Amino acid sequence: KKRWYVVQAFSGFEGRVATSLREHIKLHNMEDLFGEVMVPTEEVVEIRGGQRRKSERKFFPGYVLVQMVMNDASWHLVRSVPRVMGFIGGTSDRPAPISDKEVDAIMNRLQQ
Amino acid sequence: NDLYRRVINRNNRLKRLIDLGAPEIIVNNEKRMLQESVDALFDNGRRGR
Amino acid sequence: FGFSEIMRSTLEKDNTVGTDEALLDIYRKLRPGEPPTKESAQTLLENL
Amino acid sequence: LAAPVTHIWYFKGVPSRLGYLLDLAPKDLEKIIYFAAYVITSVDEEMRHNELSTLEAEMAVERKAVEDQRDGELEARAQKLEADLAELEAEGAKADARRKVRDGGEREMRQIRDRAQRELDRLEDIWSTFTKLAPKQLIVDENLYRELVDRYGEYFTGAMGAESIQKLIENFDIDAEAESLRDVIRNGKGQKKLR
DNA sequence: GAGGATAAAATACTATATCCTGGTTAAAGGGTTTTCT
DNA sequence: AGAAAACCCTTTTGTTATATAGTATTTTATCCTC
Repeated sequence: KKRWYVVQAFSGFEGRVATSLREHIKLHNMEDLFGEVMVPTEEVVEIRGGQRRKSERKFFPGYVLVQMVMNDASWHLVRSVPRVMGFIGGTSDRPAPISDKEVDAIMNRLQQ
Repeated sequence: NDLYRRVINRNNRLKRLIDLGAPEIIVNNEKRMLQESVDALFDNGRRGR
Repeated sequence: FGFSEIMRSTLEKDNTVGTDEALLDIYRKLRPGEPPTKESAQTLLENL
Repeated sequence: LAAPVTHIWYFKGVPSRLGYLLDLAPKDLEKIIYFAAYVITSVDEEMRHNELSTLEAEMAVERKAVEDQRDGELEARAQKLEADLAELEAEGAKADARRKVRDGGEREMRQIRDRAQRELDRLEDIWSTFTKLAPKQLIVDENLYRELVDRYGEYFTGAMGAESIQKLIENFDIDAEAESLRDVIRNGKGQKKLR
């Protein structure tokens, strides 16, 4: 089961992180392990100088959600990519998976 | 001034994340960052880098 | 290294089996708090 | 602040003055305060005794049910082994195929037995943790706490971070601790008395 | 064989005169906006 | 309408530490006992 996990990344730069993660999973071609990497991004509006204008905010700002089965090879692969500090979890030896209820919540919001 | 700036930034971010709703893990990490910021404010260099 | 008592004594008390366990133990000290694996350990040791 | 924060002076400076008040080693505080492990703030009681008898019965039921399911799985594996034997004896296949299929079957049976043993051991460990759950106990291995809370969501409260230490301090009388320490000073002797 | 108690080592913190003058004090990258062609 | 120069924000491998002397508190390792 591809339980979702969260990997931290440097502030600002996030898209390069996900793209390089995709490229690196291509490199070692462990496609049967990595399923999906997404950086949720809601679109909102603000009035700048008395004019309605758009804006793009990434809730959960600074982290990247990724699918990954818990193999140490996958662990090294994820930790290896540039600009990826580490796994936010219950301990270093094995990260912690976000519960299905939270992923359901983010899916509902991203849909909305 | 810089240390207070860091603390205020992190406090605002955590307040937003709590109000908007988020999984426990992200909130816990943000609280850790707040704890480290305050520790640095009161005594810089006592724990860690 | 058969001409000194110190080397033989160290050989007797090593507690390291084969070669892989040696690399994993080296990994456990060079870089703590990681999942030890032979490939990464060898790569890091060579690169150092 | 949107969440409680601990004052570094009373936590890091040697001797750790929070460590003495709560009777916790400095490493445990280093963990709980930096969100690296859970701590049992308050654990329920004599309600335990009754619910403990009832839950011993319930856990016996659960263990028997899981063992029955695993036994059914082993019976299915035995049926697979019988089918393998039928294939072996039906047509002409010498020692090679016989040994291959028998090794596979015995490996599968041993794996099923190991899984059963590990699950039963996990449940027994859960029972031990429950029957020996007291405050100021660190529950590392997040999955273990998640299992404990999902199964027995009552009978204790567990937290993690500064607010957990705040809760511990709130549920802490200052007179009983002083009485106990004075008793130990009078009688203890040794490093126990020294501490 | 298992548990408790004591040395050992291993880390953590603290301190190490008085006075004066001279040069510097942020960069670098990403994202966004306006003017010129 | 596209390109180039000018705003506004953010944030800062393990480096290199040639230390001593003293004390005080936590591991841990091993020895002694039951």
